[PDB]
Amino acid sequence: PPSKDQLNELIQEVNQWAITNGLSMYPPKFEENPSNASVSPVTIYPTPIPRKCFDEAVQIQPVFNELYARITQDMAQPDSYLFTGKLWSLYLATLKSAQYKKQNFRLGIFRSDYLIDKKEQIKQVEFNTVSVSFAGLSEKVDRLHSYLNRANKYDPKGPIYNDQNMVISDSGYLLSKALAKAVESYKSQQSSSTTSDPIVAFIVQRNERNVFDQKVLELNLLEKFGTKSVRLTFDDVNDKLFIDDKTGKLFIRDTEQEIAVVYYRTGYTTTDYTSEKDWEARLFLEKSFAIKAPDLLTQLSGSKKIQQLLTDEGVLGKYISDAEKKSSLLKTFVKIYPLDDTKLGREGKRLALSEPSKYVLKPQGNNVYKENIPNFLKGIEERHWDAYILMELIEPELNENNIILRDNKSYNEPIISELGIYGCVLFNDEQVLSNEFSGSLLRSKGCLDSIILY
Amino acid sequence: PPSKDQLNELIQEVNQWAITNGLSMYPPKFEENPSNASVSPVTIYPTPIPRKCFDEAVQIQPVFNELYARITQDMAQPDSYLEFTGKLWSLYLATLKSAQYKKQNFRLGIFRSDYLIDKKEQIKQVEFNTVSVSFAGLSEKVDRLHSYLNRANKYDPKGPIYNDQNMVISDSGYLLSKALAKAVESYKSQQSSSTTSDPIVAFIVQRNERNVFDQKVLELNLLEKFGTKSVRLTFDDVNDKLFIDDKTGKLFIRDTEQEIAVVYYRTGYTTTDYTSEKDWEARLFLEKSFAIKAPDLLTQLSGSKKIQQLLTDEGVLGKYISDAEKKSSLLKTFVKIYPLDDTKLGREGKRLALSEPSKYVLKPQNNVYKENIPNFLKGIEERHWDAYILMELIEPELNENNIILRDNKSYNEPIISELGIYGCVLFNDEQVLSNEFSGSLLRSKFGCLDSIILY
Repeated sequence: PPSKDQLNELIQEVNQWAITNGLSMYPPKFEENPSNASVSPVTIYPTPIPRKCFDEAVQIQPVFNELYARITQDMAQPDSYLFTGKLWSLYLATLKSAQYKKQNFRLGIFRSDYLIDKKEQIKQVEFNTVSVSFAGLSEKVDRLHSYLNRANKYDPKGPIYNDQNMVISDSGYLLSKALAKAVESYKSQQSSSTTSDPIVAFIVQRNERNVFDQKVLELNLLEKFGTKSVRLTFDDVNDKLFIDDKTGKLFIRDTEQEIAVVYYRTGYTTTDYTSEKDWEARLFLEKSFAIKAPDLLTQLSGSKKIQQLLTDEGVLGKYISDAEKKSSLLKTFVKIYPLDDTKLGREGKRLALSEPSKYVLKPQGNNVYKENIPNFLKGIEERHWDAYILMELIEPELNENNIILRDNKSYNEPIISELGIYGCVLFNDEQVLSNEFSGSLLRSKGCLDSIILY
Repeated sequence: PPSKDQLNELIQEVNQWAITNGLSMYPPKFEENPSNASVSPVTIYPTPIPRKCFDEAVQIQPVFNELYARITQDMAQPDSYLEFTGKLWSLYLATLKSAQYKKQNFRLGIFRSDYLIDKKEQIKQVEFNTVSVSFAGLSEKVDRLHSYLNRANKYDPKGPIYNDQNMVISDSGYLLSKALAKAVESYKSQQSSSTTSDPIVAFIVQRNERNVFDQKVLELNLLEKFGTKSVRLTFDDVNDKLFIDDKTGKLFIRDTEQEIAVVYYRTGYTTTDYTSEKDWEARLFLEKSFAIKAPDLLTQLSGSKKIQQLLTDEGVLGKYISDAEKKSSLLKTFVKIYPLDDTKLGREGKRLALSEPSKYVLKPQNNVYKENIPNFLKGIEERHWDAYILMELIEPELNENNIILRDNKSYNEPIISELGIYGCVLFNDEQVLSNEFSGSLLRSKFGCLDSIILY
């Protein structure tokens, strides 16, 4: 409930800090004047997240990184079970033999997204294996809120928050560290008796409006890890790059700059491929000796279908033996149960009648929600119950005490928040070489938000 | 000259880096939507400046800071012989009225010396600013922009085109913030309290300020590097939110009880900054408080053009500076003017007018320029020559190898550059407590921010 003028002053303080710190994005049709940018949509205050849930999300990221790395490794062998059609087509095309040894190292830059269910437990709503965004702006919104607290902007008399509870993410720096690590492992594969300064190629979308989020990684790579980079669209890839047919190494025509890492910030949706040449550009990159982040299989490993398959204890067990790690993951999954007499089905029926409010009954015509479940099933013979499945419902913690700033307008409405956990993993055909937690993100609905632990 | 495509790519690199780093400013009428900002006008490449000239400029700043501090102290003594200006002096006289409390004797000068590189190389001061000097913050950013473009292979995909050792990277944003923090601590150090005290810096700003991002760098450095908070107030805010404790004169913000240790002006140096009698009253209210002003009325007045000219005279200068060496160094930077009569400097003037005419301009105290002087003086009479004055002209080194970026339009025109040197000085009635060089600036025009490459 900020005073109307307390709020107005607070809003301009946000605009001034954000612009001064590049917490920005290009508005539509920025191509008409690329020297103008706007403040990114953000909340004014941090959103409360339970400390216990946050620590578990952070702690479990390495286990998810490893899981998807193992799934990717398994998929590289048609002797297992694990838009997607074209991607798969490109994959098969990379199987074609070449005269140079192919690049075995892959870089996975991921992000796990959770909802804080309070039917507190984190529930995974998504695991992203390709082109994850906002690692750069996340750091800035966190620092914006921290500053507003420490500079007495939230309250002229003093901080209204305990700095020890305000999360400040280093995702921008950590993602750049992951890219620098991939470049060094590329260089380390073969030394030179000449200077070698391979770079990171950012493959971007034409007319990218969120470039400033990406620029943070480019600048950290340079200033912190001495690594240079270039921004290329599928057009630029087709026009400016070439492959040494003897080594498969990727270079930029005329300049001779060598590309060690192909970092995708586009290519995760059917419209990212505007023409057939764009598909050929992707294939061309995947075939090169450069380390892809991510390569085709890694991207495919994140298919919603596979995510669904992994919610099955039996399937999960095939990739994770440890009982402890297995239970930590399943705990975060949205549970689904059949209503037959199989082992799981008996559990389903027991839950449907003992804790109905936690679920929704969906047909395999209408769904039946929560407290209406028992009565509904009572009117159907138990033998026909398997005509439906029981699905766990997520009831997120709504924040009613926050203000969303967008285009200089403030909105004081209820918001739901999604917790994002970045993760980075470097792996080859059979082993994981590097596995790390890479920062956090919080988005409400959309806009960037920050975390306050309680 | 970069190829058309090499330039468009470089322009895109500039916009991206600049926005990501806040090297920005509000466009006209930003009031409509303050959530949008544009890239500040800047050059694409750094401008060449003689290392010798740059070092002399840096080295003499402390001498200039001290000269103007002494002038101010001299002006502060009553028995001392030493329209907008009249109004300022008017306010000053008002501060002379007694009070229940002991007046604040410490003042902070945040100055900036501006020089042209005369190639007749010698630095020639064209201006000395004693109030609300700008660009200390964006200055650091344009320097880092150019360094980035060089080190990240944007100027040339094959490698840097400049020796990083010759690229000046100013810390003026940080140094100006340190000067302010320094003023805050000396304010706090005047009298202790057994209980935590955290006075702030008050930025007095212009209404609808478009160059706020340059100023924000100072605000952020103060907090992050010196743990000092601050507030942005227009003269309207000063009148509505501040109040003075009659027993101590101390300045406070109503209701919050936050104490203001330093009043830092980023407005109030030109007549249009005062939109009404109320604004003038706000200035006086601030000047009478116990807070340390940056700068106070008298320091501001020491920067008037008359005084600056009064100083170009070796006689008046010698009053505030003994050391022949310090004096000679200062005089070298001033634009010389000569009398054309039968005195000491007179014969020297005539000699110069006929020996090196191309270096001066003759003016009646129509101007007769350069190579035309001996002729003009020949047809007249020496005894009558006294009806003129010989002034040396500054023929600055033009840079024709740069590109200026403004509102996404690039200009490849020759440019003249002005080298700015920031300086901070803390002083009381008779002594100088702190005197530092505080960073550099390079502004160019056919205006925009530029950076320095030494040679």
